[PDB]
Amino acid sequence: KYTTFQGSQNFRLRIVLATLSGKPIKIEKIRSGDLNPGLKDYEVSFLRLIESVTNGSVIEISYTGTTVIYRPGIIVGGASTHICPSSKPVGYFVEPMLYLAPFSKKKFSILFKGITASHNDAGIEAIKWGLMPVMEKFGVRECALHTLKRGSPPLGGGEVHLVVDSLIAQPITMHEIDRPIISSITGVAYSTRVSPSLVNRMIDGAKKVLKNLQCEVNITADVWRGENSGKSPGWGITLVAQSKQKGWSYFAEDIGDAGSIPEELGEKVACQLLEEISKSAAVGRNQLPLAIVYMVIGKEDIGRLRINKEQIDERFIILLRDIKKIFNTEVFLKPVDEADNEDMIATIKGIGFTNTSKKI
Amino acid sequence: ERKLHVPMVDRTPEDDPPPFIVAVVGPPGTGKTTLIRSLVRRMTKSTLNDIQGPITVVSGKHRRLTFLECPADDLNAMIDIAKIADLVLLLIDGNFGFEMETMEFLNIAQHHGMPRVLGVATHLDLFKSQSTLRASKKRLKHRFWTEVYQGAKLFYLSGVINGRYPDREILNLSRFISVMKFRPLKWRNEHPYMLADRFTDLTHPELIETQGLQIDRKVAIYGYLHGTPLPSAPGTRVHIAGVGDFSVAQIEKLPDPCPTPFYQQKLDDFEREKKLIYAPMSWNIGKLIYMDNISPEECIRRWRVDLEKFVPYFDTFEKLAKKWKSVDAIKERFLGAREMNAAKKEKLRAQFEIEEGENFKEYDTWYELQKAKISKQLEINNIEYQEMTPEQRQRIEGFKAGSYVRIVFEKVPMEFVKNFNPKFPIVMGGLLPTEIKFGIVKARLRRHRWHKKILKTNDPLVLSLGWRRFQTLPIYTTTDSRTRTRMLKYTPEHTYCNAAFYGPLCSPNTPFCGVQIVANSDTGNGFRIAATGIVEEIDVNIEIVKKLKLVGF
Amino acid sequence: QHILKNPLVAQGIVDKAQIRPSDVVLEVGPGTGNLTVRILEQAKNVVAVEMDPRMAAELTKRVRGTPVEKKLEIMLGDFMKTELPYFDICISNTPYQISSPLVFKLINQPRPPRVSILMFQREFALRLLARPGDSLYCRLSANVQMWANVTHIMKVGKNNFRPPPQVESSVVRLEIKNPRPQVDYNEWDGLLRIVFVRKNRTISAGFKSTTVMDILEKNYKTFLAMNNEMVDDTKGSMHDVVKEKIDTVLKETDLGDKRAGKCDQNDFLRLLYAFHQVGIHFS
Amino acid sequence: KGIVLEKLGIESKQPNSAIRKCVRVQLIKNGKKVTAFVPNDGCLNFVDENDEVLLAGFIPGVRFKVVKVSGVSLLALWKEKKEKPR
Amino acid sequence: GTYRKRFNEKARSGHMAKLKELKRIRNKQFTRSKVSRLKKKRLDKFIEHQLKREERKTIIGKLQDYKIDTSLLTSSKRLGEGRQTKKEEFKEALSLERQG
Amino acid sequence: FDRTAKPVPVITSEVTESLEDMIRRRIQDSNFDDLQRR
Amino acid sequence: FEARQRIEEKNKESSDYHAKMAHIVNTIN
RNA sequence: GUCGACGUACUUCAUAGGAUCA
RNA sequence: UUGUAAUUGGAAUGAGUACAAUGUAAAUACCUUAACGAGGAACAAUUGGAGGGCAAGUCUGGUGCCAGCAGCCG
Ligand SMILES: Nc1nc2c(ncn2[C@@H]2O[C@H](COP(=O)(O)OP(=O)(O)OP(=O)(O)O)[C@@H](O)[C@H]2O)c(=O)[nH]1
Ligand SMILES: [Mg+2]
Ligand SMILES: [Mg+2]
Repeated sequence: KYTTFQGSQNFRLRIVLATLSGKPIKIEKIRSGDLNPGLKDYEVSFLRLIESVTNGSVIEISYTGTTVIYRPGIIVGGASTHICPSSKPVGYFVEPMLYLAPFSKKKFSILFKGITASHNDAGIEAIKWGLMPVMEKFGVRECALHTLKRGSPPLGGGEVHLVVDSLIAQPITMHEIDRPIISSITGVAYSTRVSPSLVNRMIDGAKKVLKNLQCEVNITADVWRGENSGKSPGWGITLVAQSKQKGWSYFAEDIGDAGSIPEELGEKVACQLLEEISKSAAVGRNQLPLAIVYMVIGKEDIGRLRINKEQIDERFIILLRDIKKIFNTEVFLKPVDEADNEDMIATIKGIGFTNTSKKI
Repeated sequence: ERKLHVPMVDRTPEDDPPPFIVAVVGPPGTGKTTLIRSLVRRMTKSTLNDIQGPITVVSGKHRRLTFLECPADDLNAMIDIAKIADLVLLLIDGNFGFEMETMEFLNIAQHHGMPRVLGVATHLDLFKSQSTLRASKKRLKHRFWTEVYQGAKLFYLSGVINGRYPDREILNLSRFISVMKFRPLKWRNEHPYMLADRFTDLTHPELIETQGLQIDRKVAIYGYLHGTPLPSAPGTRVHIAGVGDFSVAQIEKLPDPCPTPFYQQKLDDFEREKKLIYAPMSWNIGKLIYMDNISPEECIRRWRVDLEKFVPYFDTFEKLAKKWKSVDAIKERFLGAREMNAAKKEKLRAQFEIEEGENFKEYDTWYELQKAKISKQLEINNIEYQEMTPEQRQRIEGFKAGSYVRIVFEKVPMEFVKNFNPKFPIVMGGLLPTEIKFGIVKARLRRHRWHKKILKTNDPLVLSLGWRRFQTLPIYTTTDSRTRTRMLKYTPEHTYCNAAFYGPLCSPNTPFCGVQIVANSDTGNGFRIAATGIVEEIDVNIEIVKKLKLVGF
Repeated sequence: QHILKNPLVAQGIVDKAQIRPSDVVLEVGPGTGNLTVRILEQAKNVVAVEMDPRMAAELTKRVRGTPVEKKLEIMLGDFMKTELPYFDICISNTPYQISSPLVFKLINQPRPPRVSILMFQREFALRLLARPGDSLYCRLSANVQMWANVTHIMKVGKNNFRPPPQVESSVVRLEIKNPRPQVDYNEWDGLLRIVFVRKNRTISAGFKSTTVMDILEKNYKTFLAMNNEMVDDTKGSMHDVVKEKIDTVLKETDLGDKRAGKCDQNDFLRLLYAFHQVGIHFS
Repeated sequence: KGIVLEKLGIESKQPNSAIRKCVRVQLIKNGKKVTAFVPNDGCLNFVDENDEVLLAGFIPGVRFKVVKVSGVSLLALWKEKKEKPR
Repeated sequence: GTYRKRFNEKARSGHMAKLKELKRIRNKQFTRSKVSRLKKKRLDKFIEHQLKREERKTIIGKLQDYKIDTSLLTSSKRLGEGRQTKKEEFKEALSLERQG
Repeated sequence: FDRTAKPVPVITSEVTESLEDMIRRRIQDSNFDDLQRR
Repeated sequence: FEARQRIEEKNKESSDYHAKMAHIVNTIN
């Protein structure tokens, strides 16, 4: 009757994958042993968001809150506003909406309100220059995330408008069996309610680490001040390494806490960016789950994506098992014929998914 | 210009395709059975005294045919054969002429995806004059051309001797089938289906006696798979026409019971390196990932935390800083930006390919370009499947068409086992996720032109959506110049009208046909195809509204 | 004055500017503000330089009581005279009379804009876009191409402007080069000026002019003076040595017999390096 | 021959309007997109997305009219003498 | 008609051979895809451009080797003048005296 | 049921806010359209 | 209250339709 | 690259004049 | 003295059916011909174009009761 899961691990993914598959699921024993058991405030909010963009879905939260029954309906989208609790930033809620937006009866036009950055969730730039570019490669031609106002922690106060105008039957079959060549490094260093000197110093730090490279480095300085700057001081940097030949991008992001040296943050994100590149083959680790999910829901054909062995970590394994539990799909991994590197080709057969919600 | 068409995908497997289903459909007494016996004798040189259910016969070196005699007096059968038959041998009584059943089947086939149709006229020996015989043939042929197409082949059979048709015409008919090619149809190339060859009940008889005959049964169905590959894992939802929706408890492939001669020769060829009729009814990381017993952390260490944290795990800042003091080990990824001159040129050529190779990297027509992209992807499928092992291939793609498989269903109603007639075909069809959901279906529907009476709102109508047949109460509406959805009392006499009904959902563009009467007792003499339409939208609610007027003085 | 009325070309200009949401735009020649409203729609904030106070007031009235009102800033004055703020992009429909200065000002801004979309008259734009060996290749082309890269966006005709002008127009894209190439602007321009008096003659013939010899001799004497070497300063003391130096450099560079209009950037750089080697500095 | 992409005037309020009879078709030979007329909205019911349509020469700017859909004449369908095969 | 494209040239190779021979005799007096051609042209232009860039970089480096200020040097703008006023003469005299 | 005429507008707090912001905007620049003596 | 809502609602439906008609007619010509 | 020239195919703007009557 | 007939009278005939004969290498057909074969002569001529009129019906616009679109839907 119900495919049963355990714990709060991959809460968003399991709900999203259930919605795409249409298979009812049950998530039980959610933080049973904790002092405060059951769903968190932000988890409930995400469920509210899922209900807004869908019709016919049925959600039951147990009395103690440690069990969730989710019977998905059709994705319908539409225009709506969502208030994100301070516990999580907007990026926590925007990221799952990317998975569902391109296969909706009506365009997603959602205004997310709350904190716009955090230490553990996707930033505004990470979605704009890191994830939607992956979506565009898969057939989502037009999609935008407008930053009406930035809200830094703890008080937040930001506003972002997500618009996904493209509606597609399914993602195109992926065929990427090479290591993309990085052509240039870009980035955005933003700050709120503070002097411009911080953004300059962050750019100075990142440029020191990246100077030895052989590609151009140009980091944007986006200093926000005034009414649109939010309610608290904050500053963060996002660096993206761009491969113009095939439109692939690798990114690393982080934000600064009060009293931290801006230069150190710039250096750290630059160092992290290089770590991601060394560990990545076609897509970064943080972009990998989106790529795999989109391949699973393509046409009934064999899509190939090159992945480095460094990307096959605990997170990758759990993702595949959840996909197999819901979709019964198995990712076949074969070594590459080359010897210079130890990359592997992840071949995924699509399930024949199609966007039936859209009217003709 | 006439070569151009809408590009589509043909899912027929490159190797070992399933037999083509040949349905012999016609009114009672036209000679369906005697046609099958004559055809079977020609291809196999043996006469079948009695035929029941599908019969698979070898028709060539690498070609097989599955003959199925549709019950002439059932309309439900005629619907579901029409949804699976690759070829339809349309029997027409030449002396009598066309009948309603012949016309009823064609209309069903036209709305559900027209298959190959061959008209076969019998009883021509009953004519007494050669002149009137030619006139009937000319009238019969031209009427047949309107339904199917202009210039369609129509075969003429004179008389039955020893329960067999004349040898010459059967030879002509046999060759015509052999060189035939079949179009790619949208429905059949998107869903997995199978015509059951034999039927077996696996219920332990002890359970039959302890609990009684009323207990639900476990049944095994054997037959060739068609259409898209069927997934290997159990739990797949399938709909058996005229029974209901079930789940695949178990599935496992068997040796082909009617191997084509080319296949046996190839198999015996391997034996060196180291029957024509079948009518039964008559530490690798990949493995470690999918061992759920082994914890993911345990897996990682053997061959060498959660997605809530979007930012991936990184080493400490100081350790990363030392690791990336020098940029080496990633210089390959980044663009470079008397004998050495050649080395420079080779570098520059490589740089040029990266920078502008994609822009520069032809077929005459846009149609051929699309067919090139489709064929390339089918090529890539074949290469990968050859690379993976047979056990891995079955795990990934599932059981491809042409496979002879055993499928076991649990909780099957006992009436199916008890009231089992081999004459009536058993058609199983896979269901996509949308077929599972129930809800309101918005469609464009029109009364069939030959149907005498117009349809009424909230009047039962038997709809044929996908693999499924069911009765519902539709509400015929109108757009009111695209302002509101106004309830109509009846369908328009000679035009379309929007219709809303509750039933199992299906993808848009799915055509359907509707009937009011399926029982033979109430058939009467009129046309039984009452409505035709195409589903436009699927939804959980609808806002039909009706005009209400208040009257005063 | 000439005012554009075609909306398609304005939309194309603003689009091809490729304004990022974090870009500050310098918009010269605001006029009524058909471009300004759209630039405001997709920019961080707009700084406008207007000469006519009436037109600035009308623009302010148009933008009053709108969500983009706080974004706009208007500077009043002459564009050349004003000292301008930092701007990332330039989008100008300014009167053509200041076309040539504008360009070089954009080139010599302390932080030059990464991209600029400028409308000029067809002849001026083609001279900007001219390649070596072309008929219209001129000093402007060489200088701008050394300091930037100019490409053609579109051809704007006469009918679009009311009242119709007597000259056709075109929109071009100017992309200043970052980092700035390391050559003194004065010396580059001086060499070009000496060699482009008649671009279809031999470069030697360009250096035959008596006043050119006088200037080069005075420059040579000044160069010797700066190096603490003692120089006579008579009018004709160093004429014969400078003549020989010019002859030798022209001969060895093989550029004596090459027309200036057919010489590319590298040829002039080679000549400049040779003259610096032998000791002649132009400006 | 062409592929019916979308019915642009399907939503227009005024019945049997000139706009209502236009269909956006993609020419198969070269892939260029063009506009074609339908004789009347009654015929527009037969035409739906993703059918092969045979176009012939004919709101200015529309120079083509549909004569066959799915290999069957529209006039035959409009006169209730044939069924569209799918 | 002599050298027109044939449906299957491979199936009539011998025929093709004759044609070639004929051409070689007929046109003896003279002898005595779009994408591919454009790709060759752009490749040639690209390699030429890169070589020019390297040369330019070397020359600019050597120019930095030889660099001075330009305040005292007389600009080439004076080429047209050909005669100076007493104000200009006085300015030049003062400048030279400052130089010493 | 259809309505024949425009409904009587209601002065809600938002309407008053917009009106007074309008007046403040107009008076800030002294934009008064008043009769001028001839 | 409902009367005001309908007029406001019908206003948006008409405005979108007229704009959405305009885009279609522009594309065809 | 909303690049230039050419070739090809189209679109478009320039139609009213005399006599009588009110 | 004009038009309209599911009005009406008894005469004519072949499309078709068919003994037969002729035809033909044998046949089919044609030409002949016993016997059948007509009122809705339902033994049921077609392909295009133009113009209407009807409502407790629908949509759009506004110097009221109107105009345009159109109307298989009341
Ligand atoms: N004279 C003549 N009789 C025929 C012809 N075709 C069939 N028949 C006769 O028709 C009768 C029925 O033939 P069948 O083969 O049973 O036809 P069927 O399709 O099986 O009929 P059902 O099974 O009852 O649905 C037999 O007696 C045949 O001899 C024909 O061309 N001429
Ligand atoms: Mg039978
Ligand atoms: Mg005859």
